[PDB]
Amino acid sequence: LQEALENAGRLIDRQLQEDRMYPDLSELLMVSAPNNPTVSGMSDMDYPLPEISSIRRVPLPPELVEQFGHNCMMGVFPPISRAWLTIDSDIFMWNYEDGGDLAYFDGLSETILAVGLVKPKAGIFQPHVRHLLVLATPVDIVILGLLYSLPTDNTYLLTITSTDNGRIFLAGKDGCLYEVAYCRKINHSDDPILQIAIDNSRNILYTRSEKGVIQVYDLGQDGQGMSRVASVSQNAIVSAAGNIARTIDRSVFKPIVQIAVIENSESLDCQLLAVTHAGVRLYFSTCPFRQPLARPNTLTLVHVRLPPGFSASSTVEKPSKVHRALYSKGILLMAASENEDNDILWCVNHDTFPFQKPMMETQMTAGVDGHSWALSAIKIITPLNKDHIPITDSPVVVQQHMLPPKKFVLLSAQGSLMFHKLRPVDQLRHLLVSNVGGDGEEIERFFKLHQEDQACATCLILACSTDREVSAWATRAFFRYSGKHNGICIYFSRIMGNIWDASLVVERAIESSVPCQLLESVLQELKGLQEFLDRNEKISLQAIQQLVRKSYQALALWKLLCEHQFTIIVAELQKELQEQLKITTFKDLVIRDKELTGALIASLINCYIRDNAAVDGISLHLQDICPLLYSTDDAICSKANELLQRSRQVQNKTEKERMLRESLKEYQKISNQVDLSNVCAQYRQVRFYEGVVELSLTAAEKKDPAFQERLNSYKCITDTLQE
Repeated sequence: LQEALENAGRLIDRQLQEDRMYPDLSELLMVSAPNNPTVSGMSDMDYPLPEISSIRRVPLPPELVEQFGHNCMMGVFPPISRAWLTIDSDIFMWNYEDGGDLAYFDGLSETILAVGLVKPKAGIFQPHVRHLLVLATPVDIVILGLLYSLPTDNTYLLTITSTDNGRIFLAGKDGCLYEVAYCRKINHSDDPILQIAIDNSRNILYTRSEKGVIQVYDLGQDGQGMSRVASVSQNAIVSAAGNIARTIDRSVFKPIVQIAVIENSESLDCQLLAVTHAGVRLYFSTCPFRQPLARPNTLTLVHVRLPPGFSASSTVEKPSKVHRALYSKGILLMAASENEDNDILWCVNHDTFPFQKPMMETQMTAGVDGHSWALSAIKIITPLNKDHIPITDSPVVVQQHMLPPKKFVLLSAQGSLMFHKLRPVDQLRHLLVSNVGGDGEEIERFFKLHQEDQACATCLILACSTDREVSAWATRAFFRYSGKHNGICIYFSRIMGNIWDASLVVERAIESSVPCQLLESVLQELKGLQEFLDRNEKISLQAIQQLVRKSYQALALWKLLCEHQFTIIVAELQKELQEQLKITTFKDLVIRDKELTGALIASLINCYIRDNAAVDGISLHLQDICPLLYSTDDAICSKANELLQRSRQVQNKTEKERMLRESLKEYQKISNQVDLSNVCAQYRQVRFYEGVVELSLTAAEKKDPAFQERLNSYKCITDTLQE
């Protein structure tokens, strides 16, 4: 049945490689090079269930509202989870999660011009501070740890933005972009700059002037360069977008209300997004395509994607005068101005269709109260997988079984709103709870919108949870809507992830690749899957179930090895098997290998008994949790080996007699199977030739009750007699 185990290995590798190659953002936009830009959002299939179901409104505390009634700058600090508000430098930071932890501050003069939160340089600062507050006033800028001040020569700063490595950049009505070095200010240069965006992965800084001019600045690989790469006028952007569109009025391309950074985890080819009013997304590339290490050279426009309302067949109203936007992991959240007081929130995402080569998105509109001032967001790699690991980041459905939903906070005058993006598993849970049971009409549409394999993987994520009502409903939905076989394969591949093709050892001395807590979480998920399978294509499915059980036992063995001294267990082994372990995978160890598991078990038991401890506990545990990798034969072999190793002491002569006799009795029933020529060596080493003769006689009498093999066994008796 090793072929059935081997066959399911290609089935797991198929679904693992299927979720290994996914289209990039540039590929999703159907662009091929920065010389032929493409336009989407109008082909009636660009924009064909609750995208978010979390509306938690925490009102602004009345102490702040009373002062608000009497500047009105606002903002949020997601790293510290304390939203702030400003009424003439009376800056109070309240905890937007529950409306608490008021932090009044009105020490210096009024009329602050900019507020920023900076993660400080880890080198030179007191350890008790975790963040920095940078307040900009017309006379000077004060930096306060959570110190001293720096004067600005009458420059009206408007925005402050921090890099990941602690560099603070300010901009304002002076037209120049400044940096605070900590102290001094340095100018990196009629048009006020309103926004500064930071690309932390590729170290690219963007700006967005009042007229609309976007300037790309290159920080370099080090992050300290700050050289202007490009400077594109707004008219150039409008003309380029018109030429790419050729059928769209240019009034939607101007003005530009937001610029966002497209992270290296989302695209290797597109590095900037420009959101203009009426919700128009202009995709800008600053570096050559598919070159992760190429620094920016010019700011070019490669794609023009339209909002949902632009399509001829679309009945959705277009967004109107959007003033805030964010783009995170393919999710666009933009705030349109319905009135002076109310607002509309647009959520556009393609997490439902992550593999379609042309971009396929879904949109949601949510009416809220309060003008928006701050809308913000709250893999295991091995050398044997470096060439197969997808570089950027996995989609949502790949890691939805273990990743929490992405959380966002929208702050207005009335109060903060907390929401999170529903994972497909969350949408299925909402459908199951909203429906009476685990079947009906909304579940069928969920399993039809996603593929049957992906939908069954999501259903297994919900059904292997170990509350009971949702688990039973998810199990019924899984069994009601070969699709189940592919869903099981995909879910098992997503549980294992990048560990199935990964080596169980990464050099450093020699330690386990997977951390203990991650391994335990994977083990619990696999235990849930195995319990699901036990409670409930037949030959292939049974082979895959056996593979799941075998891999669960292997993972339990790996976890218990990590609990013990993994370095000692791996080191105390023959060099050939260690080198084989270097370039073998979990797939090969579970399936192809049948020697390294026993070697690891033997090393673990030897380490346990070299501590002068009874083996009866660890042997019982191994037999309980690894029946396939550890049989009763291994148990009696371990007991006899323990007796032989602990009988190498000269405390008493009569003590040796009973111990060696019982060890020989254990060896009598195991002489046929393992180590006939191995244990006789130590038997003669402990001066028990009488035992060697008896053991070899037992081997001759039981192994060959043929003639040639019995004579071969008697040759051992002759060799011992002559020894």
